[PDB]
Amino acid sequence: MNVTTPEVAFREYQTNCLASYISADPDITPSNLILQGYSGTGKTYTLKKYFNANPNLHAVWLEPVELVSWKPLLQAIARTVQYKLKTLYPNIPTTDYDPLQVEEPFLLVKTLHNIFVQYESLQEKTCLFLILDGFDSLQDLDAALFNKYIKLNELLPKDSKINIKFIYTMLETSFLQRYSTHCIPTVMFPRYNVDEVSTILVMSRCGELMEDSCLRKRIIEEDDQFQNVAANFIHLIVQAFHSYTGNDIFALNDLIDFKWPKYVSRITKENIFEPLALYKSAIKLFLSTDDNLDLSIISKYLLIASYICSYLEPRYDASIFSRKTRIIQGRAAYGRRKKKEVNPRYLQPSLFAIERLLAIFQAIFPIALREESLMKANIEVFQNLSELHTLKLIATTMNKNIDYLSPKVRWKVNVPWEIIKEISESVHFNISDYFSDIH
Amino acid sequence: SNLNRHIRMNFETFRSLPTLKNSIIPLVATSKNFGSLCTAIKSCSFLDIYNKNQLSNNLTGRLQSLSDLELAILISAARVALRAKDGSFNFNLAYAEYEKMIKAIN
Amino acid sequence: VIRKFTKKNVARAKKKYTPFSKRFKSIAAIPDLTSLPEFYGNRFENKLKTTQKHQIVETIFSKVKKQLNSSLPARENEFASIYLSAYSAIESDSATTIYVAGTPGVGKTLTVREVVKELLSSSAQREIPDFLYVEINGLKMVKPTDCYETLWNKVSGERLTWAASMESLEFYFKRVPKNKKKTIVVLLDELDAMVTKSQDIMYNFFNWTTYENAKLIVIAVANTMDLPERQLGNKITSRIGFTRIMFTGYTHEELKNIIDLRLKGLNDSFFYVDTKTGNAILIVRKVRLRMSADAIEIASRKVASVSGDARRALKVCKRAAEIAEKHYMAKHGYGYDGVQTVHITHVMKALNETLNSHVITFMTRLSFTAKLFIYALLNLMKKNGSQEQELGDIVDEIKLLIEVNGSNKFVMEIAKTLFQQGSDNISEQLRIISWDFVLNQLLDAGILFKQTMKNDRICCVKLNISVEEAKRAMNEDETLRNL
DNA sequence: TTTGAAAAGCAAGCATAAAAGATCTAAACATAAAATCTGTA
Ligand SMILES: Nc1ncnc2c1ncn2[C@@H]1O[C@H](COP(=O)(O)OP(=O)(O)OP(=O)(O)O)[C@@H](O)[C@H]1O
Ligand SMILES: Nc1ncnc2c1ncn2[C@@H]1O[C@H](COP(=O)(O)OP(=O)(O)OP(=O)(O)O)[C@@H](O)[C@H]1O
Ligand SMILES: [Mg+2]
Ligand SMILES: [Mg+2]
Repeated sequence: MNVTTPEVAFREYQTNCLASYISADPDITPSNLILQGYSGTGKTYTLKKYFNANPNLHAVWLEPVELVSWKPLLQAIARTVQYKLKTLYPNIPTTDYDPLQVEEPFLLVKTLHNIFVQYESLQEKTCLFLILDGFDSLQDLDAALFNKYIKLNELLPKDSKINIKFIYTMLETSFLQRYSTHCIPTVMFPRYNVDEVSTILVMSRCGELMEDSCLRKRIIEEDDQFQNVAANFIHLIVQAFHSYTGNDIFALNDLIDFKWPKYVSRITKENIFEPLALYKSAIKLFLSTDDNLDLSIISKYLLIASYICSYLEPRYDASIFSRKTRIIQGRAAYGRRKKKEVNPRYLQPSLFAIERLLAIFQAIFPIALREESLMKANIEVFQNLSELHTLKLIATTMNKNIDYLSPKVRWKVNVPWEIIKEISESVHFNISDYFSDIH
Repeated sequence: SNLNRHIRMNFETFRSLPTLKNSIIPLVATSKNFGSLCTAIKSCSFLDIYNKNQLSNNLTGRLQSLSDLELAILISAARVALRAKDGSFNFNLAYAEYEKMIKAIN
Repeated sequence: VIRKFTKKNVARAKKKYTPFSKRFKSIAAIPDLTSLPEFYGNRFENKLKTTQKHQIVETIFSKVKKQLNSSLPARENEFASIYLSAYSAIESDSATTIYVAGTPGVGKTLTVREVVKELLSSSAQREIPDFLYVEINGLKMVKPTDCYETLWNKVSGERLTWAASMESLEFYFKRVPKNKKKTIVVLLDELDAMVTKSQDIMYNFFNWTTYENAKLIVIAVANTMDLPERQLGNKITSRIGFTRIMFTGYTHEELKNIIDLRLKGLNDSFFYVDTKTGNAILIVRKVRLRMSADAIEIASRKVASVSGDARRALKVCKRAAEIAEKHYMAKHGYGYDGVQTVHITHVMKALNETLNSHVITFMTRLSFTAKLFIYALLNLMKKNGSQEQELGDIVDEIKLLIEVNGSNKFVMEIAKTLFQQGSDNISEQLRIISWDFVLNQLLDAGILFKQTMKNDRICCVKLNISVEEAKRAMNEDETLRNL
């Protein structure tokens, strides 16, 4: 094995494994190789480092997440293999094949056979590394797809000068553990710890931070010192938000990008050599994450009534809403005896009928011989209810081909408690008084 | 010897020669000279490093990568699921259990 | 133009669309189709030929194995019935359906082909008029409508698509007069394979036999006698008819006669065997070949008990000859380039490997982890009797069996391997080492069934094999039966 | 001011309706090579 092992920080074992498995000689190279790790574990980075440190190796890079389905992946394999072989050996006359003729895995076998037989004039046998970076990120994935790819090498010719070698990257452990009896060589990429995450963030971000335009305009408005400023900012970001992000390089990069100009704007002539004074000058940046971005009155009260109908049992409604004077002798409801133990708004909503929702809407809506001050259910109320179903603030048991007029169809609220809380605060309705006495 | 110990362990767990070959190949390939190869085959310490790496992304190894807040949310969800009859839970119940543990600790 | 998708591998045959009813202006315009150079049958073989550079050593058992290959002593009444019906319907120029059913290998296709051969010999003697024989096998068709493409191509020589072929055959059988026609005998083999949902093909083929001008003999070979009652309608069952011919599986005496007829000239005969190579010549040593009548009798009785299938009896005899020839070639070291007997021991060994089960001896040769999995699964079936066990319960019960028999010598040596792979730098694991490997291995073996679930704990697992043979394989192990 | 008692509420049990979705098929939408019609030269 004659190959270069690049120095990749905190991935020395993985780089030594890549040097063990990936070589230009097809006899001592596995037909399939798996890199497995979760998001941001530096799989793509160290494969890039290995192939740039060994430019004599011939690698083809594919992204299955851009191809979604199996047939575009087969067509992409044929197209990129043929284009790479065209630019690798320009002095070899080749018959071009259309990648859109590949519609089956067998058609891919036939097309690769036809592409590879016009290169037998080459002297040495040669690996062509086809890298499927993100195989399990394919959107139409099923369990039978990977078996075709790992048995694909047995159908290609054995004495060919060009020998395809598959390198896959996988995200999830369970998908990989589906195929464990195939005994494919695997290199695992465990998640970084917080010190490795901080070192990677410093060595990847301090150069871009210390030649940022905001810092360079701030120092003329008010190199190693700027490096220490950016590194101290990165360490403060890590210690403030490592519990929030976990060991996530991307999320911490986004937080650094959001909070760096607001940190730079608080830098004065007194703050540069005093990191503590600069930290108390910008304390509000390190206390909250800050990663975030007109309904009608009838629609608001219908949403409030639907939330009540979803999260209150209908046997007790007469013990809350009934207020009329009884000409006829009649006993109102006694009310609920025992409180609930679990807050019912933590659970999924219950389903109700239309007339119950209209009853509670009439009971909670704001207001003599010929007045009848209660609002009856006219067409504007039903139009607002239909729009509320259109926006999915309310929902039904059926999602497609809905019989709105069916008595079998029942309705539920589809908003969380914070949304109905802000809505009730917009119309000064005390919705929290309706749930205070029940648990 | 260490080689016979690793072969015995494979015999009682995997009983697969390709599984053993996949570990032996980077033991040979990462050796830089003949003395390093003889030391590597006498000690078989690279087989232990390989075995540790093959288990690094499982449920045990993924747990040790979690932050303290992630571990707290996972513990709260687990005890809510253990208290449930069907083992089901959501974000609200797990958050309620989490704030009960934070005020009980504080 | 910009397409929404492409069909770049379309392979379309050169088949015309116009049916036979528009081939001439009138019915009277139709010529005599027998005096037409394309009707009624009026290149790849050499590509599988090469030159032989050696001399194949045929040993003394090679002629026995060659004569025992599949390439009419027990079918007289079936032959006579089929031949009499076909002879009567051909010589009087009528159309009929003959129905034949039976289990595999009972001589259905062979008897029908012999009947057709004898009818062709009788038509070559000018005792019955000429006819065209067509063989349509429903399992050799890609599409079921291709039989329409086949039969019409055998009749006219044209190549049409299937619907035009069906209209052409309908017009031919119904309207073309008998003086311009030839009789057609059609063998519809594997008749169940041409059964479709709409059953139009079955109706058309059996309804053309009811036409007065058809001159069509349809011999339908089936697998069950109750195929029209189970799968077909009343209309097709009425057209097939009440008379149906059953091909019973062979008794052991007829299998004995079949095997003796394949070995009439070889058995109890002498060969000149060359001891330098092994090549034997049928009439240097003079060696008599013998196969036992007791061996043939016990193989025939076994086969007649199972199926009465002549393919199985010939294959059992050929396997016994192969076993004896392998032992003979091993003991003499001959290669491929005074009495040789194939005995009842070879016949019993041929009969035993088809009746031996590898499932128990597969399970007894697994690793300790797979056997521990199966043992814990059987323990959970004993505990609750559900017959489907969640995988998390299997994990917990494996852990329980490890921590309960902890003072056992083998278990206290296995625990570090199972949970840390013999390494101090490896944390204690929630699954045992090779848990996924033995789970997937038992799934690929077909020992296990696993539901399609994404939560690994509540996913259920079921035995696909019988429980008592799993228990026998578990009690075969030394460690598991002691704890 | 009491009474008490009939209405209201709780709760275990169990048959049953219904939600969710696995599996599948019809129909609209779409492409295409060979054959066949069609208006001229
Ligand atoms: N060892 C490292 N040294 C330096 N920088 C690193 C290292 N590992 C990761 N990084 C940085 O983190 C970035 C994210 O890593 P990378 O894209 O390789 O992750 P991944 O595991 O392939 O992710 P995904 O599955 O989301 O594609 C890299 O582009 C690089 O800037
Ligand atoms: N009476 C017989 N005499 C000699 N050989 C026979 C006889 N019957 C069957 N065989 C042998 O067995 C073979 C199987 O017979 P055949 O093809 O007719 O079976 P079948 O009933 O059509 O079965 P399947 O339903 O499987 O097609 C024959 O080709 C021949 O070698
Ligand atoms: Mg990546
Ligand atoms: Mg047959």
